[PDB]
Amino acid sequence: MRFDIKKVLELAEKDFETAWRETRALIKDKHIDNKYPRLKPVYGKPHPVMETIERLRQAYLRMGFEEMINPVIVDEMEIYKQFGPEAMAVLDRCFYLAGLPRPDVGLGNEKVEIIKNLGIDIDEEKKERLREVLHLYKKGAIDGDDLVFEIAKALNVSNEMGLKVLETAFPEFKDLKPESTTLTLRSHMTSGWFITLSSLIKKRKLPLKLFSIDRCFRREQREDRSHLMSYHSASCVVVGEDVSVDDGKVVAEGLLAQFGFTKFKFKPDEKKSKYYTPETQTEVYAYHPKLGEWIEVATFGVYSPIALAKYNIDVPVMNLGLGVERLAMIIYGYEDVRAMVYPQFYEYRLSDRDIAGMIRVDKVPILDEFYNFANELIDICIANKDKESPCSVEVKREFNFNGERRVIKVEIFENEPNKKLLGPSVLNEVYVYDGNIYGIPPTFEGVKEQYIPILKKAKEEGVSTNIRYIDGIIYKLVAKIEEALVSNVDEFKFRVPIVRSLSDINLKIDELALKQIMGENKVIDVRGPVFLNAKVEIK
Amino acid sequence: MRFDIKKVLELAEKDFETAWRETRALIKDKHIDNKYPRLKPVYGKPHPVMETIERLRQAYLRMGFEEMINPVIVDEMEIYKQFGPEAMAVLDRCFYLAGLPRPDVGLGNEKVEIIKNLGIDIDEEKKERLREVLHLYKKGAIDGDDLVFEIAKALNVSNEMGLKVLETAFPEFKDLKPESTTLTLRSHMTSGWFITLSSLIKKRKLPLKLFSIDRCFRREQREDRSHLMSYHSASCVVVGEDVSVDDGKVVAEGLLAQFGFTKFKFKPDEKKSKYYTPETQTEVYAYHPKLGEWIEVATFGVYSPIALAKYNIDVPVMNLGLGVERLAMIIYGYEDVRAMVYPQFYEYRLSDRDIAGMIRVDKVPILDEFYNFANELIDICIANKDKESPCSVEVKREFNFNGERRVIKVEIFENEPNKKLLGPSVLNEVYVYDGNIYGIPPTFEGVKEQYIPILKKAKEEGVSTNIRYIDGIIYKLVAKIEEALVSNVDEFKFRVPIVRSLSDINLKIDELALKQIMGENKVIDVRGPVFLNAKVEIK
Amino acid sequence: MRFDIKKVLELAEKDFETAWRETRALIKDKHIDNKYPRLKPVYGKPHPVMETIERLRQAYLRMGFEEMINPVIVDEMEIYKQFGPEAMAVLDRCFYLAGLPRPDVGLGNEKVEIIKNLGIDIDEEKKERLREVLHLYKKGAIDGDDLVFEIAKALNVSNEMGLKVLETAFPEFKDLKPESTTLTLRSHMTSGWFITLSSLIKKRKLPLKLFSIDRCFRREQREDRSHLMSYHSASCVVVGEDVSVDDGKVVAEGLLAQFGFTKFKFKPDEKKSKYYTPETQTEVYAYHPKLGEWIEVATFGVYSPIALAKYNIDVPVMNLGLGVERLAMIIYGYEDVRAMVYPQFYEYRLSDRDIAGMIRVDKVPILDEFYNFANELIDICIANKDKESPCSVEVKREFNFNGERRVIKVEIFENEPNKKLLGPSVLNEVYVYDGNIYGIPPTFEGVKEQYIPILKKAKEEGVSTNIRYIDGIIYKLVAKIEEALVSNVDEFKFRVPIVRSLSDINLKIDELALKQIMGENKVIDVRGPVFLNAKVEIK
Amino acid sequence: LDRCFYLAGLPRPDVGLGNEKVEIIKNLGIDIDEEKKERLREVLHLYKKG
Repeated sequence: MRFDIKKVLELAEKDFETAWRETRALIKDKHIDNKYPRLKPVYGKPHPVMETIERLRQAYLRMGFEEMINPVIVDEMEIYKQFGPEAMAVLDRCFYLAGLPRPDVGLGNEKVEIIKNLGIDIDEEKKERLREVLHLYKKGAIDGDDLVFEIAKALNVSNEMGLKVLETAFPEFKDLKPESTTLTLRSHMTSGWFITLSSLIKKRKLPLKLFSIDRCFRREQREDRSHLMSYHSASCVVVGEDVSVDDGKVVAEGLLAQFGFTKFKFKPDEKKSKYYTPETQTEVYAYHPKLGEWIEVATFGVYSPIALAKYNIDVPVMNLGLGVERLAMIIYGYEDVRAMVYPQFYEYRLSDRDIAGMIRVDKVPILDEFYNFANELIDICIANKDKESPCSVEVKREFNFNGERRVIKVEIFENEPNKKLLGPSVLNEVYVYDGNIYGIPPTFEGVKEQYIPILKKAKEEGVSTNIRYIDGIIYKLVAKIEEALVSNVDEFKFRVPIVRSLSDINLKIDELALKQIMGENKVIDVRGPVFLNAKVEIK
Repeated sequence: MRFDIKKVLELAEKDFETAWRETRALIKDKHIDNKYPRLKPVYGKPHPVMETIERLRQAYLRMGFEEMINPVIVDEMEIYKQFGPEAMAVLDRCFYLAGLPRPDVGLGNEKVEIIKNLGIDIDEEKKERLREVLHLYKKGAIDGDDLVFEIAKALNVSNEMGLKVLETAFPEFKDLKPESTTLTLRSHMTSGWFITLSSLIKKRKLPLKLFSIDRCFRREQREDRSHLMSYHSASCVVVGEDVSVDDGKVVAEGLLAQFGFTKFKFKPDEKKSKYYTPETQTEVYAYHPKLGEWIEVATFGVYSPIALAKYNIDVPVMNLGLGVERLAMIIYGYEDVRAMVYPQFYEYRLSDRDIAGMIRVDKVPILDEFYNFANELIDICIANKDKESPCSVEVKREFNFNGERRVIKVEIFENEPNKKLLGPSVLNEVYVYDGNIYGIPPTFEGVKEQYIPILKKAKEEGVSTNIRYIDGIIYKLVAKIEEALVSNVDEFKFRVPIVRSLSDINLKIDELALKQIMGENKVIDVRGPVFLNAKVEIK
Repeated sequence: MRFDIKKVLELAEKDFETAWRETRALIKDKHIDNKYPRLKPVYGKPHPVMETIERLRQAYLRMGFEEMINPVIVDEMEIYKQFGPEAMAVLDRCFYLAGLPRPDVGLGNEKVEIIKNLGIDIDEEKKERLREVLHLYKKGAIDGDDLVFEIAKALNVSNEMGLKVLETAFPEFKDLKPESTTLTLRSHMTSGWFITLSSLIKKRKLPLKLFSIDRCFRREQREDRSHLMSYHSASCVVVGEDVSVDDGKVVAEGLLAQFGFTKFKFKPDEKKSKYYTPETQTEVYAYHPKLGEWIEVATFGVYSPIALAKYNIDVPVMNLGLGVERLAMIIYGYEDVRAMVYPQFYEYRLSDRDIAGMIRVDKVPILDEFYNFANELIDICIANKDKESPCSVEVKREFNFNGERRVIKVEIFENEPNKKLLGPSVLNEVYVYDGNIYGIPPTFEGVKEQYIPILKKAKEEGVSTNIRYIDGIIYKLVAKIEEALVSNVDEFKFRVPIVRSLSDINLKIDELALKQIMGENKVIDVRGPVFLNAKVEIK
Repeated sequence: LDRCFYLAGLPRPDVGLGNEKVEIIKNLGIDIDEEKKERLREVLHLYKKG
């Protein structure tokens, strides 16, 4: 509710009497179901791999490298030019594209077979003998959707015609085998660089520096413990009339150096790929000041004149590759690659900070009036101690319901002795630590008072739910009062909980978390012989 | 050359005599070959598509969307669950992966055929009958490179063994056909979203907002005038217990709204994909205040409960897709998609600003001393006018060469009348406009003096090369003087150019640009009867 | 040098004989002065504070906050409205702007004083009695530069007039005191937020979320050990008809949570600023998993209705501030703030990786021919061992100099016994570790062979310079040969070094690093009794 | 400098500590409210001393 200017402003000017210290209201806490930790924040969360890409992509740009986009699909021949007599071995790890072919059932072999199948279906076929209408096959194939044959302005027909030409027919169509092609995916911007280079050297002026961080597919065939089938390669190439492996080392440094890496070094690669001038293919191991043993993040080399020759390139080229997902794991400290590339496909651990915001309140008054009464009734209960009952706390509010219904006397006390006016606690914060749910009053004992570093604010780990016992307890009470004014009840005082958990004192829990609490042997120590039946009549 | 502090500082303090106005030197112009436009700047250039991705990726994050990475390769069955009886039509545009299979030549059919091929080669085979050694095939296939069999510490062998098992053998290996699989690529994060969703709804707490801008492959089979085979889809999904098409419209707005788009609107899609609840698939046409007719940038819908059911999802999902390359063209105003995705694969037009930096100087003194003499000799020539010759400008410098060689008298004048002391110009800037090369003195004529808006600084388009006639001309002269002190020449005065172009006055041109100038009917109007033989002896 | 296509391509096709393995050349290592570590990479380096700003600025945007720019300079009165009776204490830390005032020397007091100073100078004053010309003072003050009075088309005058009206005059002008004003800088976007709010609440529709990370000036008067005079405040404000301190806690979380912070918590601020509703000003301490004890990164509160009233704001406001430089230090692990805000103003430590690239080669052949000879001559020296001399390695190359000058017999050997043909090393890499310069051959000894983890590639820390002894040594020799063909020398064999450092074997060092090596007690252990006088005649 | 702002802060009006030789027995309490405790002149000498 918005407040008035002068209404409050007057408390100032010249008539300033406890103005500031007052007016604290005008801004009430929006219920308890939205008071945080129950109230969480929202913000776009960038994926670790994609972010790492947007960082490298930026890493190069700051080195002056020109961003490119190499062809993703290359022809089997293009790899022969680069690798050569070796390609016949590398292709072992390359996927080949394929599509809807031709089973060669006719149009050539159809000389002694065609008078067999003349309608292998059992439904309706409007119109008559109008053989063929959509000759849109190999003549400008204009298709891709359904709604093949229909109807418009007429009657008794509807939008439907020929939506059944399979199932109980076409035996050799479900097992149809799309014939392969000479078009294959790739691996490393290299198989693309040449192409992107061949027809670029004579169009631009050297020296030339280029980079392209895109996808690639390294055929591994099912690998849940050794990368996947498609990774991101942060490659680049340096076209220079005078370049060597050194131009590669420097790049690898200037690149890693932008992530806080100071220790890496290089070591000759045994693979000695034949598309690389001999003795240049050097691996680039990296070890960032933290976990992740010296792991290979990159690998670069020089394009052998022979290979560059086949592409009509009259100048040496240096190429450095860097596995994005590789460096990715090092950055965010990830072990299982899969668990990173696809964050949500397994884990989902809920941190203590989350649990707190998942320990909601069971029942509460659904009437702003009563709700307010609760809070008010709660601050009241904060009084006295033991006395084996009774007291003098009965006379209470008398607000209306639907018509004159009021006079709701609520008496509060603790009949059972040694439990104060309400108990030796009723002020337990109910914190959350190491996945466990505790909650203890700011007092002291001696036995389990070792959980100091645990829970409790100040300099003691653990997140609070900002909910004391009495809170849920009273809300439970006031809730009932409400549930009664509609059920026609005159008296109260109830009981139901028994040694179990934090039930009672209200506070329920979302499925998740509760699925973890028990799924990981977490304890929920609260303990509360509340009861506080406390007689409350409505007359 | 670095200067001295006090040396210059003294000219101040209390003895301040034209100090500032002087000391202009100490900072000489680094030659003429590096004086700009010849001196161009370098900076990383981000690709239009990738940048657009880094913008959208950021567009979502600012809307609170969570970044993900959906599986790129899905099984043929996963599409059946989403599409269903329709998938048998959409698969028409989906590539299937494949690799090194088994021709079924033996290990099953090998019962009456094996005593035929026992060595189809004609070279060397070290050692003896040691049939098989690397049984690393179907038993933990540890391969991928060459260097198969080698040698280490010994003599007479070298690193080479068995690098020939084809060519003149294996007839059915080059035509080998990698058998297909049940693994196919995809199209739209959708075919991935379900998967990424199915096993995520019960791990997280709703509502749920996710996005992933990654690659996809829409089988089109050779399309140079209709997208390619792999595009980028900026998709997203909103998991909410209460969502509808509206949640899609809003996204499309909040998304496009971050690019300056205010006009878009939506229209129902006729395709009515069956993996979308009926009457939800609405296209999202966009028209940014500029070129590019109202073009479809997005398209969203709602996942039909049936489809979501097959994936064990108990809640509606809204999915909005946006073609990155699509919006890409609208942003950078591109027509041909290909010409954008792969910038350098055709065009490379050189803007006037480039030409200027490509109009270099033909010949120049290779001796700092002479070079300096040129510049000095150039400012000198700036004198007098006509006189049908002669004058009194002979006595000149006398610097050393390799030993006492000096006394180089250089006389300057214009023998032919009506050509001033050098000419009615010799101060032509040589500008570049509309791809043409002009250059005219700051004087006036009357005929072609219409090219005012063209060339010339101030408020008249066109880029200058900052090179006057005399410049190249004198450099040409001084150059010769130099070329002579080594050739043993005593006199000079030469001639060679004739009505052609800007030859003479030096200034040559790089292959490119010159390939355009003529390749696009550009004119090179300079015209210069220089000659200035000007006698110059060295004794 | 560019190579030919077919020239190399022919080695393939069908005539493939050691093609790949060959052609290794065509790409020579560009000298040794540019072979890395001597060859370092370059890339724009973002300042830690500014980057942190570009991260927070992005942190908010991802939370939906609207970016603003609050006024930097506010009037003394604006702070009174916010703070009130307290402002009279806070202003103690606020700078006040000031400019060229009026000493009140006349125009009011000029009644009995004006006939005193009528020209307190001793130079020239062109023209005559033309009292005043530029009445551009308080009447549209159009000034700001010099070139006050000048001259154009004429003779005997030059661009200069009245450039002297001080020094030997105006006694009370150098000590001139610019009078203060009611305009002061600020501290925290707060003093700006109100203003930015007051005239914004009725223009926009609530709720309202805003943020602005800009500068602020907290008067501390010289603080080299307690922040400076101007810091960056990453503040924000949430205008909501229903907001409380909680809306602040959540922000602080959603903000820090985007830096990897999971531990922070809040604690009530004792300061209890009166411009904040009582009991809301809560500090926000943060402890990132690393160094930097629990340090206060933020602090937020609620604007007291009274203060908001004075600005005509009819609704509570939540404000959270965050010291950028504060979080900055935590991120990049900085102790001294100054050492961060102004990176280069003290330190500049050169990491080992740098030293390597600063250990250049003393002297080298300045003739491509000789240079090449060196490298060739170097691989040659790699032969034999001890023999107390001599051998059979004299006959050598015979290339031309300036004319027939050739036949340069270079004999190589080690006269002194127990030093092999050259020495028991001459292959020392010369590494760099812990700021020290070592370098040892890949052999072994037993005494100091404890520096294994030190230097040496593989899995042993330390950066190499990729320079062996012989390298510098031979370059030194070949260098001489060259220096001789011009000095007219016939024989050689020299000596000059003695127990000192790595001198000899060439290799010098840049001033810096060498300033550190000794400035921090670093050792340079090489030790080399080279000598290798090796007789070399030129006839 | 004609276009440059100069910083400034709480100065000293030079009312005493130097000119206080014939003026100090004038203002000994220019207020009309409460002042707890008694004659305990000064307690927070936190001015020019840290």
